[PDB]
Amino acid sequence: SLRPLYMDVQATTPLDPRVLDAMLPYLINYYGNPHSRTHAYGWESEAAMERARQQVASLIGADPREIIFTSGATESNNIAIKGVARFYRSRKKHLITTQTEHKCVLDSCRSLEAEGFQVTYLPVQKSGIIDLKELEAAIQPDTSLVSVMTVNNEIGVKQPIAEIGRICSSRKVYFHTDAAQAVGKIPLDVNDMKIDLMSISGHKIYGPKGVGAIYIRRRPRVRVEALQSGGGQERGMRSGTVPTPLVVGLGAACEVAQQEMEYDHKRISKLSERLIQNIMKSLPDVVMNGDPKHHYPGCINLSFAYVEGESLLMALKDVALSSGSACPSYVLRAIGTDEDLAHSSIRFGIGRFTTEEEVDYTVEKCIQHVKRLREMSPLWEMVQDGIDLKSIKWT
Amino acid sequence: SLRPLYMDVQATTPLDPRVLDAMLPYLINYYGNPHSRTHAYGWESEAAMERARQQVASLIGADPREIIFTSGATESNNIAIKGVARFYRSRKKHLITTQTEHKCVLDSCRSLEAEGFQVTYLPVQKSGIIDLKELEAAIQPDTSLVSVMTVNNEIGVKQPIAEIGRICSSRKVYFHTDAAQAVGKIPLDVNDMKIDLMSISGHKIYGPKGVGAIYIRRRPRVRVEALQSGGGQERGMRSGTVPTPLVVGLGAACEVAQQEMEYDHKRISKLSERLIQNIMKSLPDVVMNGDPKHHYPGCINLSFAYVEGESLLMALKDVALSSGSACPSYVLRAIGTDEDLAHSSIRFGIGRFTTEEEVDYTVEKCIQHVKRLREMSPLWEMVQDGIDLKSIKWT
Amino acid sequence: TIEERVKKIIGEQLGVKQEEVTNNASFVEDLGADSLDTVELVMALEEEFDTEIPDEEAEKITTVQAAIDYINGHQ
Amino acid sequence: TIEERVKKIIGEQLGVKQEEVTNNASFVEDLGADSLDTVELVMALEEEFDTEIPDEEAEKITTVQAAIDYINGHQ
Amino acid sequence: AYHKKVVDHYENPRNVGSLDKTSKNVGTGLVGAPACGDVMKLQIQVDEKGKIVDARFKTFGCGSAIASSSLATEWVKGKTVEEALTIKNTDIAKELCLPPVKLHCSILAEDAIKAALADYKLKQEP
Amino acid sequence: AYHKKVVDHYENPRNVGSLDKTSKNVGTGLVGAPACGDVMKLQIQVDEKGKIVDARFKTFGCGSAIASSSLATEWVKGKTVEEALTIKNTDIAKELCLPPVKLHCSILAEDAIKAALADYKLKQEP
Amino acid sequence: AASSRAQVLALYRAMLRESKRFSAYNYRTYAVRRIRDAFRENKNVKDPVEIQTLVNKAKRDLGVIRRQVHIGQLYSTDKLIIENR
Amino acid sequence: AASSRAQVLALYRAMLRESKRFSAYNYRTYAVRRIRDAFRENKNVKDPVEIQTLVNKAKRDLGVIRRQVHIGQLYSTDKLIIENR
Ligand SMILES: *P(=O)(O)OCC(C)(C)[C@@H](O)C(=O)NCCC(=O)NCCSC(=O)CCCCCCCCCCC
Ligand SMILES: *P(=O)(O)OCC(C)(C)[C@@H](O)C(=O)NCCC(=O)NCCSC(=O)CCCCCCCCCCC
Ligand SMILES: O=C(O)CN(CCN(CC(=O)O)CC(=O)O)CC(=O)O
Ligand SMILES: O=C(O)CN(CCN(CC(=O)O)CC(=O)O)CC(=O)O
Ligand SMILES: *Cc1c(COP(=O)(O)O)cnc(C)c1O
Ligand SMILES: *Cc1c(COP(=O)(O)O)cnc(C)c1O
Repeated sequence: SLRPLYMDVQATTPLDPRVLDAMLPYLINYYGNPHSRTHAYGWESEAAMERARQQVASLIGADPREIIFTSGATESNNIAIKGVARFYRSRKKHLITTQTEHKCVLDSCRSLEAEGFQVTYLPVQKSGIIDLKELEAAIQPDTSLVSVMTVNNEIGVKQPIAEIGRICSSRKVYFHTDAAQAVGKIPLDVNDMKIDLMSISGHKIYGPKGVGAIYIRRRPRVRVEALQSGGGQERGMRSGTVPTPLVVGLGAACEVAQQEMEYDHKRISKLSERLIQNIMKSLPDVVMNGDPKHHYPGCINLSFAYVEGESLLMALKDVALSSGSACPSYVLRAIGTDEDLAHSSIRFGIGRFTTEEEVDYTVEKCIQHVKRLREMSPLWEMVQDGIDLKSIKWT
Repeated sequence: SLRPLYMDVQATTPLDPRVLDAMLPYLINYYGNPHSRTHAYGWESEAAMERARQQVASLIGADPREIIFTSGATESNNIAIKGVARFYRSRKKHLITTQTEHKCVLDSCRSLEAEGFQVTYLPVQKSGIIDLKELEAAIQPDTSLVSVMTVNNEIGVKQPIAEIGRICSSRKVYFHTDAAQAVGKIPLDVNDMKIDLMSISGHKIYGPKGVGAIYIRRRPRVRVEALQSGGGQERGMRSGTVPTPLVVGLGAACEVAQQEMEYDHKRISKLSERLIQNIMKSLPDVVMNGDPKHHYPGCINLSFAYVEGESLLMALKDVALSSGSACPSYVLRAIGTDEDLAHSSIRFGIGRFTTEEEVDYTVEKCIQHVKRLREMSPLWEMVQDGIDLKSIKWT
Repeated sequence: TIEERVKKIIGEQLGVKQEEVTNNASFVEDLGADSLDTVELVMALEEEFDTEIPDEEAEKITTVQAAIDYINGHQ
Repeated sequence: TIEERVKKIIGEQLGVKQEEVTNNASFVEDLGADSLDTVELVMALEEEFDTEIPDEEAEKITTVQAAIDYINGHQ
Repeated sequence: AYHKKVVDHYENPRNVGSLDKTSKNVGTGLVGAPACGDVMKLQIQVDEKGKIVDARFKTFGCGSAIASSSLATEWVKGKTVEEALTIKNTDIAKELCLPPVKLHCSILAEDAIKAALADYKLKQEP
Repeated sequence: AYHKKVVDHYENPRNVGSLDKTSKNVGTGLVGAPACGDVMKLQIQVDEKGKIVDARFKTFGCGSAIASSSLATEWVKGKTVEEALTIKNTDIAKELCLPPVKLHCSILAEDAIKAALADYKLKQEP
Repeated sequence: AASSRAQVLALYRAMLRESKRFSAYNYRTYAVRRIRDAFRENKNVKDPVEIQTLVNKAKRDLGVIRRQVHIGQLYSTDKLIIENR
Repeated sequence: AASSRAQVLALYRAMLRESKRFSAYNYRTYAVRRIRDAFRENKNVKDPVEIQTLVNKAKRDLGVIRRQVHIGQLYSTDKLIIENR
């Protein structure tokens, strides 16, 4: 039967055809191991790997020697957080992060707390943004690392990465950012932002799944204890066979994004404004989660009061969306969303290939089915009869 | 210009066209995240992931619930060795492995020795095979894990996996095998061999790079502490996004190998005998490294006395081969090879797509260039004049 | 809805009121088209009338009536 | 090396000495071919003489002389 | 959300609505909590012989909650009050083929039946 | 192994061979060790005016070792013994574009020149 | 010397015609829109070297479109809900 | 009812003809050899259900060969040294 519209780009993206085109030769005749040093299959694969490394470096303003390939931003987040913590553990035992980070950062930090490290999970404002002055105050003499993500995967809000870099640089604390939802989307420059480590995911930027990278600053030198033991590939930081076709795809996705970022941001901004404005002018009690003043337009998280989010996703049977989603939501809890409204939130994703027709269809169906589910809702019935839900003794 | 013959399958394999055909739909229109639970892109990707899990399980005799997808056998080896050691560290601090294991097993064990664990690196016989009675003697009351690889990546020799399983099962010690060079090549059955953990690499079996699996026995339950923190994918054992196209390719490669194993083994055995016999009948002082009675025929490691191996690889300019290679060799040292002969060894790989014409060309060029390099060699000149090299005071 | 669906296509493509799409009008000189627009306009006529317009014929379709005449002469 | 390169192809394909590849011989009845062999033999004649042999002609090429005759009649 | 049997109760709604809470022959059950993501209102209408002759529901909750409460509402019709008391969460789950992570939906729907029946019974004591 | 300049000394060999070790005008240098993977034999022939008029080499070693020793053998011809003493490992490496992991090859080739020259000088003392 | 305008208008027609053959809605609609927007954006470039660079990039992208249209036809799937109504 | 022998001999010719179009030496030589060996190996199967299964597998593999031959032509490379001499 006919397929649903894809409006779920923060979970993953389709491959850009330019990226699959760049990868295919390595899946067909250039199948050598990039670490085979004694023959042309190895030489050509190594050369493709190094070209891709330069493409990743160029997008973020790095030197290629600072780019380490990984299997995804999950692995990159583990290397940055556990790798820095373990390296400086003789002198430093404290790390700082936020309450709205992706699960791999939070669970890496939890694992370190079981290893005897101290972790401060900073709260965020209701905007979703951290308080820079609270970050400054939390830094201790034995703080080794601050980790704050560039763009949030559930609500799309942008942390003040350059200002955090200023704070960390000035105190000689390493600064990591999980940039998986920001890379090729908003400008990133590791020197202007004073970043020491950065996580990158290929499948969030029209590249293939199974690949990512970690930027590790070389001047001033950032030290990381490697997590994956082996023969010393990737400068000893990530042993194992570098998967040439996937890293070719990651580099191609980075080069395409470097060229298309401004065009996409203009187009996605317009579609995002259209979606939010046309839903809000047609439905009462719709709230955007996250501050629109510091927000990436392709990730739109709205609450529809009196309707539960999973039932709305079921109702929108021909649109692929997500709810309380990591790429009862802990991110919505952290920004102070009422628990019932957090059960009423949906995430809409707009990306490089989204059309105005898809946005308009999604808007029209959302308006129709929010009204339908409200007509089925006992909470809407009670408020329509003037009952204050905050006065009921539930269960 | 014209391309060299690929005779280096232990470093990596080309993709089987059947495997690339199975992967392509997931690189073009089935690009959903297998963890997206609320829409058809996710459902179809999840279903493809679970079908691939069953294909891997069927090849090794496992239940699909015992298959965890990883980025490669390097990661699988780290999970098995560090994961078991860390889980049982309250009661057990000793692990056993061998001196000829791949670098990821050896370096994982070295990292654990720095964590305060005790590791016995068993020696092997001159055949390359371990002494089963020496293994039995090395097991201590606090031994948590034995790790011994099924097929060696440099010399191709087969360890007595079923007999090691008997030993470990009877002592309630977990048994891991790195099967990266054995899976889809020789029969593997986890219950008949009494295996508790097994590492699998997709790119050694005509599958894509960047993917692997680890078998973790569920009855009796084997416990492993996870290494990659995150949202709990793969039953909490390997967090991160499962890369649907790559795991589809791994499952397809396993199903194709299950169907082609007997045909390939017969064909590769014949080509391997041809290569070894025709080189040895035409050149003096050629020695096979590893016992031919316990050996996988597709991996042939020979020494050519009086010629250095890298110069022979350079001379064989149109054949892709490798020397002192991990998929002065520590494996050759461990089997007692004289250091000079270990500098004289080459690895030839014969796989599913190798032709008799390629074997004959390689043999003919090897004979020609060993003779040429011997005519350039001062060591050959000295032996031809009756000098005993073992009587010279070198440097 | 005669074959002066041609006029509807020209007006839509060039952002010109149906009133100003006169039979004598040149796309470039009279309706403000550039040559990117006229490539697109020819393709839009190919699409609407399920017809192929090769380069030597496309080069002659420079006015409303030339478009009308071509489509009438090709079923 | 006349067009009785046809005999060389038949002998090679069917493992039969050139002496036993007589003009009157049927591939199946006289030279021990099965129908997998005769598919391959027809393709080998197509390859050697750069000629296409479609199914209704291939079905009639069942003897050495029928092969010889077909190739002589197709340049 | 996915199961055809569950989605049917949303795409083809039946008995959605309200009954008169002031009636001595209406029982109203309101169970769950907005903060838990599932609130079910189930109302039953009982004739003077004790037979349930009609029922209505409204639910805030996932598709499986809507289907569980919708199915409960269909199932109580034509049953006596004592009969309806024997509808089990496990029958609702079986009918809808609920996976284990959604079994709490069939439990809440059974709680809604019993709260409606209890409310009706309270009203009959005079 | 890869560099065109290195491979040339194997594909197009020159001066491979031996000179008469018993000659008072031949110096023989044998340096390196089989266990280290690199053994170079370099022989020089010197005329009665002290000019090196011919040279030969044999080498067991990787392509860069063969090229380094082959180039040394070409370079000593036409040089006086004192001139040949000033050939440096760094000139050999530069000519062949050796990467750092192969610089030890140019060092051994310089050692071979000096061992051959030293052997010749020893022979002239009577 | 080749005519930059003739290359440009020939490439524009060819790229749009080939992009319309993408089986997948999201690649087809993106490629057609992107081509229209890029040629219009670059209409007033005057430097002949820069024009030549843009033409060479377009020729490269036409090869990509041709191959990826073919691959997408070999592995096609159902249409999207909105391609009906 | 379809003739199993006619399907089999038609598929054998078609699979061999298509496999000979593989641009890459190692896929071409493997596919031709494997097809010859598999049909010969299965020559004496007598169970009509098992024959039908094998025929269906061959039809599936002919689709794979067709697509992978085309993909390998779109992304072809130089020949191997031994394809010269
Ligand atoms: P007409 O009005 O007579 O003339 C129009 C032109 C453009 C020819 C005229 O204005 C002119 O000559 N301008 C000079 C500058 C110029 O030539 N600009 C065009 C250069 S080519 C170009 O810009 C191509 C950009 C390629 C975009 C491809 C995007 C593909 C995406 C595919 C993804 C899968
Ligand atoms: P002829 O002698 O009249 O008849 C020959 C046949 C085989 C038709 C005759 O013997 C017969 O009818 N036998 C009955 C059994 C039978 O039909 N066997 C054949 C079944 S089909 C088969 O075996 C196909 C196997 C497919 C192999 C494909 C390998 C592809 C690899 C590609 C990789 C990229
Ligand atoms: O040019 C475009 O933007 C896309 N399409 C039209 C896209 N269609 C979908 C379809 O034709 O099935 C739009 C739609 O129906 O929504 C051109 C073409 O069909 O060749
Ligand atoms: O059928 C086969 O086994 C392969 N080839 C022949 C393989 N050739 C290589 C070539 O034709 O370039 C063999 C060779 O030259 O080594 C058939 C074909 O060319 O269509
Ligand atoms: C997707 C994502 C990740 C994980 O990336 P993978 O490449 O899937 O491992 C990490 N952080 C954020 C913010 C993400 O959106
Ligand atoms: C190749 C190989 C590995 C590593 O596998 P990857 O999938 O490349 O990480 C491990 N063990 C052996 C024996 C190998 O040959």
